[PDB]
Parts: sequence; structure tokens; C-alpha cells
Amino acid sequence: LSEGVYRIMQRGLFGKTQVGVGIHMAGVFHTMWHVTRGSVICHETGRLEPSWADVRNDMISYGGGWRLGDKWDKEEDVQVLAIEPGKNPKHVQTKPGLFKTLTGEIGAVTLDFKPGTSGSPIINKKGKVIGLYGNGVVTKSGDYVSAITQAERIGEPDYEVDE
Amino acid sequence: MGSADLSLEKAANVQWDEMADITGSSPIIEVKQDEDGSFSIRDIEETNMIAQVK
Repeated sequence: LSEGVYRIMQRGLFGKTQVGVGIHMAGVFHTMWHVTRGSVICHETGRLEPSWADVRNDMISYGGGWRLGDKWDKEEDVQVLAIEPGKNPKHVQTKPGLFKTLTGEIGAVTLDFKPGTSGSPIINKKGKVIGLYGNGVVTKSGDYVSAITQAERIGEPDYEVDE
Repeated sequence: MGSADLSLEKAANVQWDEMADITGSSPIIEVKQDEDGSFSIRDIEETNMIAQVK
């Protein structure tokens, strides 16, 4: 109900385990698709129902559309508010790379946090979320890289005069 | 009704920590492509190199 970063826990035989991370901002809970896979999330106040998802980009919103509009500007340092399971929140800053793919260029974060951090917010200097950590790629026994997962501007040139 | 899947636990708020470490800040360029149902992803790092003799 309150704006902030939330751990997404799943009750099991041995209690609740953090399967991912989500951000509630402007009244909508934003997280990754592969984390919750559409399952409703309940809290003291009540149960959250999904509203929008993008399985190709691994994103899902609860209680409304994607309100995180701030995207990453190229050649700007970002911070990942990694919520590792059990451990306290940890802030790490990095200079993102690029994901050269058809349909656009996505920021490439080289930080390799522990599993379960999928959905950790990626924050710009202005203190606003510009992406989500979790969906990325691993090398042959090498350093995991996560894409700055953001909803809008997934295929736009980001240099035109129209909007 | 009756169901139960996943709960929430707040951990932090969106704030920029200026004292965060900047280690591991590789601006790698990753070319992802697919040809025949598989996906081929190469990562090109561009590390800086100063000349040195032996």
C-alpha cells in the first residue's frame, strides 16, 4: 500500500522464500514476469491482482498499468538497489553497457547479485526507478549481465522530435 | 473463496546512495541474435590498454 521496494515471498514447507523483488510506486506494484508468473500477491491490506504483462520483456504490473516512465539515458551511471534474500538492501553503482538487439538498445548492467534479486530497482541520480534488475544473460561460467528492464520506449529511436 | 500464492515484505525505499561502490562497471556491448530457433548472444568488452614493453 505504501510506496517503496518490496520483497516477493512465497510460503512453502519451510516458510517463506524470497523469489523476487518488486517496487510499488504511484499506487502500482511493478515486478518481473518470471518472478510471480501472474500469481496474485497478498499483504495485510489485501491481495494484489495483475493488470498488465510483457512476457517477451519479462515484466508484469499489479493494480494498474506500468507507471515507471523514466528510462535510462545513455552514458549515465546507474545504481541497483539489490534486495538479496536474507541480506540487507545493498546499493551498487555501475556504468551500463548496451544490449545490441533488433528493436533497440537496452542498458547492460554487469552486476551479478544473488538469485532472487530479480526485480531489484535500477535508480538514476534523480532518485527515480529507470529499470528492473533480473532479466539478463550469463557467459560461459562468467559474469552475469542484466538488462535495464523498462516498459515504454522498448523499440523507439529515443532521438526523434515526435512523442 | 480460497487461495494463497505469494506474500509481500517491504525492504527499502527508492533512494540514491551516493556512497555506493562503482566496482565492476563494465560497459560491455552485447550482440544478441537468433537464426534457427536458438539464440546466439556474444558479449564484446572493450578494455583499455596502455602500451608496455618487456
